[PDB]
Amino acid sequence: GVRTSPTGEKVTHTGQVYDDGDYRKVRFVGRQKEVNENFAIDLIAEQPVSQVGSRVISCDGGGGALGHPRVYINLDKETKTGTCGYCGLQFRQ
Amino acid sequence: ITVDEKLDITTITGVPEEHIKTRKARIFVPARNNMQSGVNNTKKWKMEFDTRERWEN
Amino acid sequence: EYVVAKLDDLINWARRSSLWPMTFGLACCAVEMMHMAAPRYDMDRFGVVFRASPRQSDVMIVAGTLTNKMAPALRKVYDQMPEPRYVVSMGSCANGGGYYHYSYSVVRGCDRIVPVDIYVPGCPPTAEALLYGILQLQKKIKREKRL
Amino acid sequence: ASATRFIQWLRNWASGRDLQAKLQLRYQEISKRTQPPPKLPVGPSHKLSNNYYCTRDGRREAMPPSIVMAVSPAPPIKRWELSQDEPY
Amino acid sequence: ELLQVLKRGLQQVSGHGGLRGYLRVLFRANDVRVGTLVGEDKYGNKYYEDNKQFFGRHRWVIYTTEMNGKNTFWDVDGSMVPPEWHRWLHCMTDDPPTVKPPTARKFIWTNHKFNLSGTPQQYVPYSTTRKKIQEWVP
Amino acid sequence: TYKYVNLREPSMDMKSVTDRAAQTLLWTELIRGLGMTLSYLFREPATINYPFEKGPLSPRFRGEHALRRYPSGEERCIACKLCEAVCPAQAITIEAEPRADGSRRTTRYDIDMTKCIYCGFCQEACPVDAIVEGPNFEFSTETHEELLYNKEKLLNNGDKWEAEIAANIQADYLYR
Amino acid sequence: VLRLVMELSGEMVRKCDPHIGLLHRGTEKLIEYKTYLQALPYFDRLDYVSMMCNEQAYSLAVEKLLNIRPPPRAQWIRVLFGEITRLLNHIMAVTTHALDIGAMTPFFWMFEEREKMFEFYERVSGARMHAAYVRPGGVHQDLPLGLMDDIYEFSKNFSLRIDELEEMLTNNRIWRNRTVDIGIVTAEDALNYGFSGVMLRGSGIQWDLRKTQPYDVYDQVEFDVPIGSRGDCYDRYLCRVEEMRQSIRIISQCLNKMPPGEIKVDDAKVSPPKRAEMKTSMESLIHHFKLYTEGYQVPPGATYTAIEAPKGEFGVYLVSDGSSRPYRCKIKAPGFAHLAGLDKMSKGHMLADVVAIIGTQDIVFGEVDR
Amino acid sequence: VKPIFSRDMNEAKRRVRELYRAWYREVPNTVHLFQLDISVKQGRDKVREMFKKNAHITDPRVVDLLVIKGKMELEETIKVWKQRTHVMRFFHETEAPRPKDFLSKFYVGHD
Amino acid sequence: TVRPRNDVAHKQLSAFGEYVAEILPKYVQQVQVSCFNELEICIHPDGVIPVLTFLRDHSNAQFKSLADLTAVDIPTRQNRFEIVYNLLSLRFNSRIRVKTYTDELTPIESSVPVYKAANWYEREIWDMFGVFFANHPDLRRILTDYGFEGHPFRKDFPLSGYVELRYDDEVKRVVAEPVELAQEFRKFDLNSPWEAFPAYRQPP
Amino acid sequence: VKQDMPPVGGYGPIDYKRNLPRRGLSGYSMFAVGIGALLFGYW
Amino acid sequence: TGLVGLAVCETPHERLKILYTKILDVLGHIPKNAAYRKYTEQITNEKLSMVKAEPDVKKLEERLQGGQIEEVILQAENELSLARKMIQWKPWEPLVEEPPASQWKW
Ligand SMILES: NC(=O)c1ccc[n+]([C@@H]2O[C@H](COP(=O)([O-])OP(=O)(O)OC[C@H]3O[C@@H](n4cnc5c(N)ncnc54)[C@H](OP(=O)(O)O)[C@@H]3O)[C@@H](O)[C@H]2O)c1
Ligand code: SF4
Ligand code: SF4
Ligand code: SF4
Ligand SMILES: [Zn+2]
Repeated sequence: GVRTSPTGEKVTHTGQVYDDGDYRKVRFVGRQKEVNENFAIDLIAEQPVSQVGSRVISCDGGGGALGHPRVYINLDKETKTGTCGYCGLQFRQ
Repeated sequence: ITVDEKLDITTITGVPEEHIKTRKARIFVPARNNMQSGVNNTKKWKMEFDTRERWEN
Repeated sequence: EYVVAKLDDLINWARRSSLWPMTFGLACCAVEMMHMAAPRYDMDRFGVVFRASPRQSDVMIVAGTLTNKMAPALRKVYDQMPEPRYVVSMGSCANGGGYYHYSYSVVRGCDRIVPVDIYVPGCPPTAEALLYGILQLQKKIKREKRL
Repeated sequence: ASATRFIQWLRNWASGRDLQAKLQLRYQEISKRTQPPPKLPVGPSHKLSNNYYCTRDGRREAMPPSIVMAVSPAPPIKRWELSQDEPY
Repeated sequence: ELLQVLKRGLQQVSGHGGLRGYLRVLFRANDVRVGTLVGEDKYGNKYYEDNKQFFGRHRWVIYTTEMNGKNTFWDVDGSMVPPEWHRWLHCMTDDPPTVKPPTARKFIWTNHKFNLSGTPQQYVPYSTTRKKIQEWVP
Repeated sequence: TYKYVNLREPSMDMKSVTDRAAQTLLWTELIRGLGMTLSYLFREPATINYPFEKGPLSPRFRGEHALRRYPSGEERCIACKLCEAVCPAQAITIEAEPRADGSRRTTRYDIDMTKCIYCGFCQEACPVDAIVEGPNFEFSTETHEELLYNKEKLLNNGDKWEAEIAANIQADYLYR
Repeated sequence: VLRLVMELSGEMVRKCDPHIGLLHRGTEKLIEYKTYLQALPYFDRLDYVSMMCNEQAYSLAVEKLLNIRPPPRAQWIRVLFGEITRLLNHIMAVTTHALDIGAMTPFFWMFEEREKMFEFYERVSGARMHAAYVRPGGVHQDLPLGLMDDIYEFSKNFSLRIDELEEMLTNNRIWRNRTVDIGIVTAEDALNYGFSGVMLRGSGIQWDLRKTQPYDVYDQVEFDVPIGSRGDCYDRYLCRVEEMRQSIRIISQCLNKMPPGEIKVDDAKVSPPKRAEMKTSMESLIHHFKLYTEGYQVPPGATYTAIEAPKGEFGVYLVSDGSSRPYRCKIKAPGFAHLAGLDKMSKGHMLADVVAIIGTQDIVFGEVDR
Repeated sequence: VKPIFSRDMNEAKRRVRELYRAWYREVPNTVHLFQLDISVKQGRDKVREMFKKNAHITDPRVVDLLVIKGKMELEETIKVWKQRTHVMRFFHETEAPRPKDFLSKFYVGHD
Repeated sequence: TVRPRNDVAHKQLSAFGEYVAEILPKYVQQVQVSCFNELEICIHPDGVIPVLTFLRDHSNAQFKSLADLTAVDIPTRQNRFEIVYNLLSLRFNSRIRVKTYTDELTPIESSVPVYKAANWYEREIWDMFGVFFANHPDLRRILTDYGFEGHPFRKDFPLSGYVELRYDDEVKRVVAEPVELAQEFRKFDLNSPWEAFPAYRQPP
Repeated sequence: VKQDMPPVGGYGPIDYKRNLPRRGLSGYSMFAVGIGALLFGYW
Repeated sequence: TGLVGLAVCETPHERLKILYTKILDVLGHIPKNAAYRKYTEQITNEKLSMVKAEPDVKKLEERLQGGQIEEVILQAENELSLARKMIQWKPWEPLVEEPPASQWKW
């Protein structure tokens, strides 16, 4: 997902390329760097924007099973879709 | 019986290594937070010592 | 040659078959150490015996908390051990101090006194996880003693 | 021999009655995956009306009264009689 | 009575292979016992359980020969068993690929990795510090 | 309700004295001690062969730290630092930053196994249910560096155990 | 584990000074910087064995500060698990005592039974041993539906299991030669030493804690307290075996009497709210947010509790301010009480007699923390 | 009317003289019976540097408390308890200290 | 009402707040406190032995047993240490607290002739706090190291200590001591604003 | 709903002892076997 | 007969009567106006009136004592030592020692 560095070591969730003059690179010589294949930033845009009929909708993961506090999002603004503070899920109308 | 009352300044007997003379104490009452508008952290004296060197490990 | 390489496997297999431990108590961990003897999670199924034998023993399992008072006590024992020796830090205290890391009297996790080969992570180190203190140790014996 | 029929006679013979209640004893009536999803009951709260914290004081009466500066601390601890199930 | 127990042992050897079958199980595993098989697992693990036998009888989870590239035939530990240990081996009742399957998320890895040890591809720590930048230029 | 221990000399005359004297001249109680151990040999050994048979466990078990995520990607953790404050070992370290796109999430997330007494407060103090304790034992290492878990990089490798985690959490909501 | 500096005049021990405190983990100062909910699992790790007998003494001491009676059901969990610790503590009190002497079999006989005992702990709480379960808000999590049938099934099979020890160890000529007449202390000096556990209870003095001072729904449950005749190790052994026999009766009566209802304290100002409840309503989530980070805000003052341990007394002495941090608490565990007696217990006794003293008193080295 | 610990003003100094007399005779016992380690001469110099720190005599209570403390930390080696050269080593030998100077401490890193 | 605890034996136990006070010494009594069926009496340090001989074998108050000998360290007062003698009666079934006060370095009259268990707890206070006790036989360090500086509990010095780090360095047998570096303890500044409790606040 | 049903029938040992005489107690009987084995032995 | 503690398994009647008559003379030496003399006398004479009323009765031994007759004598054996210590070191009559500094509230 993330772009590979010219030095060798792969970048994490945040832009974390180790400096050429930095000595803290010996750790990844011999043994591999653990970098996650699935990046969360690209997965937000991958999920489609759902449509809402009413003015205000409440967001939930899946009831009491999936962890989410019930947050109501106002959908008065036409430009830029409304999103909850927990999920990357967006809502229109 | 046998009082032997002597008036003198207090001294440290059960004391650690040479670090007491260098470090300076700041006995000052803690100020109320900017966001929290409640007086309970105040009205009680706090003796906090001056912070030394800190670095990322 | 090929004959020497196969002979070195037999020497490694001699330790891989049987390991006789000097298990240190001085912990809540010591009860979970005693659960190795418990029939449900059998350890005498391996070449491991609870006879201890302090002078003879090979793999000392340091279970739990190491205080400053017991710090010179465990070090002098480790010196008396025979040369093929391994150290298993059992429990979060023996790793790096689970609790009591910021306490004055506790040494911060064995390695500052005695070098550790295999780390057992769990506070109550479950007899499931403790069988990685034997089988993973037996797996780790490759050595590659060439010359 | 490993046959249970002949062995059960030997273990019953050598000190005390056995047969039932084995060493392993995890054959029957051991429920795996516990149960179907249950509903946990609510206490004297949850149901609305007359649920004030004014009535449910909790941490209110705590202030210690300073006292003064033949009486016993309690009626003396009388000894209890021997057990009816077993005398000794 | 003794003849019936001897016949049960001979039938057990005839069940799992034979002369070459039972000998392969006796050398690799601690004890050889016959039972009903679950079968379905990524990297051919047997997991033949279901038998009443004794206490905690989710018996015989036989490890696959070379799961990823370790050649586990003479030496094998509990490094195997891809996401099925909670049901077929420990806690739950229903078999993972037969009765109750785990729900798809499209985030979990399809191939399960072995135990992290002294071998390459081992764990290593790092910090998220961006650091306070210093400015010096001609 | 007052039991007693001592019998206060049961022997009196002839019949009650000689049988008590019999277990000192000859043994008998040694044979009676032999009898209980004899019956104990013939009953089957309750042993579990570790790499093939496994010991019984619970639906809610604490042992391995791994942070869960939503079904449609997206990191579930919010960086409240709530789990940091409850942590009795003060093991879990957390630095919070905005992810430049509105959402407030994590940057540094180290839960060192040198500390942590596996109490499971962080499992029960998380409002979003990010840290769920996976039933795992397979994490014995050679070094400290290999043991202490880094900033999400080894914890989002707990996605390989998330098939069990999503099934075991079905006992958590509406408790057991 | 223990130093035990011996002064041998010839063969008999004259001056036995136990130079203990070799495991001073420093629980005293370390708790001062932690809140009441945060400092809870420390007292599990006080003793090696007790988990629901421990924390029980602490949670009731916090309850005495907060003036809160726990729910009726939670108290019945506290006795059911309080007695199952009383069963667990006396396993080690016999087996490791036998292991220190040289008995090989009876150690393993109870440890298979003990491993089946921790299956009850596992299914009720995530950890194997040290379970953060008995909390200031009564009981954290409810019993699963599977366990209540398995508790009865275990106690049915335990009847013959406890009979194994009395048909093996008590009737032996070796034990009646060894353990009989070592440190015969029945005197009123033992009151001055104040052992309170099995020394006073198992010899002469009728007094205990369970009957005189009820803590969680007592008098309703029937008890038989074993009291010996002489102050020797063998009478202290037999009363513990009779305590093991008179503990299943408490468990069975707990199985008969289970009132269905709430688990945590009804007030959400002390007990953390349920997960299904906290995710919807505002008041609950704030209370969930504030019961973590911050403690409880305890009323200032000093409380003292001592719920009867199989080893002795967990004398919790919490000193409290208006803040959420308890500034110095002390649990004077039976360790300091029993090790004080060894100056009198060892006088005119052999080296091997000292080994028998430590086991029957059950000097667990974890007790020496405060 | 007031506590005096052990001695009043003058006799407390004689207790230090009594403490120095006893501890001067115990340094051959901490070499032959215990372990050689350093030297007999350097062991007696280790005593002098300890008492030079306690040059601030102002109260009879402070002096006597140091005598009672001295009758335990130096009494530990008389009736030999577990130390085994790792413990009971007062002089720092493993760590090298930085000298008190405005040019030396600033170059290395202090305050 | 469900949730609080009820008290009824408070008035019966308050009689001792008069009984011991009616003996009336300035040598002993000073201040008497009683709350939630427990008695706290704070006694002048000069008399401790004659105080503990009373409540022992006395016909009205027969305690005989000492369970706890805890000590409270508090920097607010000139008298720094508040040593609490916790007594338990087995004949009358009641608990009492014999509190005292001692400053920075003053000996108290130790209860060795009164109680035979006191000596072990007396050694513990001298270790943790540094409070010396007069008329005590063999005062030794138990919990501390045989070469430990200061007193482990005292609120003057930090939680981590001073000689915490112990290496097996270049010297073959000698374990290092004087190095003072350690991993940082995150001292969380948690203290809730607004006073939660009435009948506790005092006017300046 | 989570509840407990009492299955009480055989509660266990309520001060009950299973220590029963087995294989014939001595007194005078085992001595007659003992001396009897000697008399049969010598003859 | 068998006593609970290490105290001798014997019941000596009138020996208890000697000890209680002796301590009444001990109390009347220095304290006369002090309450320690006032409170101890009204308990001891209350017990003496009940001992003289019933001889060698199990109910008489149970009167505010609980245990055996030898245990009740042991509960009065060190009471003579407590009375003798009160005579030598006396806080009952005088009150002169210094009050503490005004700080006790936490
Ligand atoms: N006091 C003195 O003896 C003295 C006097 C004057 C100068 N020096 C100098 O100071 C140094 C002191 O070292 P030492 O003599 O104490 O070392 P040493 O004890 O002889 O040990 C040498 C170690 O280095 C490794 N090694 C050496 N050469 C190697 C090679 N070509 N390839 C791979 N591994 C190699 C060996 O490992 P493997 O066994 O795995 O190969 C061996 O364990 C010497 O180099 C010497 O020049 C010493
Ligand atoms: S790791 Fe846990 S069980 Fe082991 S010694 Fe430490 S606190 Fe005790
Ligand atoms: S793990 Fe949970 S409580 Fe901790 S920061 Fe993440 S979301 Fe918040
Ligand atoms: S399990 Fe407990 S000790 Fe471990 S990280 Fe979570 S809160 Fe901290
Ligand atoms: Zn959402």
